[PDB]
Amino acid sequence: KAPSLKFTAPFGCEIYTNPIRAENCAVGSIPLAFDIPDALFTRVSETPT
Amino acid sequence: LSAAECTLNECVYSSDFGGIATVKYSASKSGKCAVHVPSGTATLKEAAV
Repeated sequence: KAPSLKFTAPFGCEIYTNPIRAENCAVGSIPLAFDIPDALFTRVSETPT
Repeated sequence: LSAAECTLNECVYSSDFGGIATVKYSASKSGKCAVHVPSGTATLKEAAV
């Protein structure tokens, strides 16, 4: 029994059991898309300047 | 008036009255009178302030 994947995983993952899953593997990057409606854009003079 | 200065707070060339100009003046008498733009550059909302 060469040690578990809990202790040997690259990027510092955190292997768990009941769903087989890894946690918090610091690798890659998430892109994001924001479809923002036009109602949220407050005008200039309703904010300090 | 005497020594009046005009700055543009909001400026958006929208179809409605979408621009705010705050005229910083210094008046000899305190009384209402009429503002106007001679050109077709801007169309003012109110006739007097």
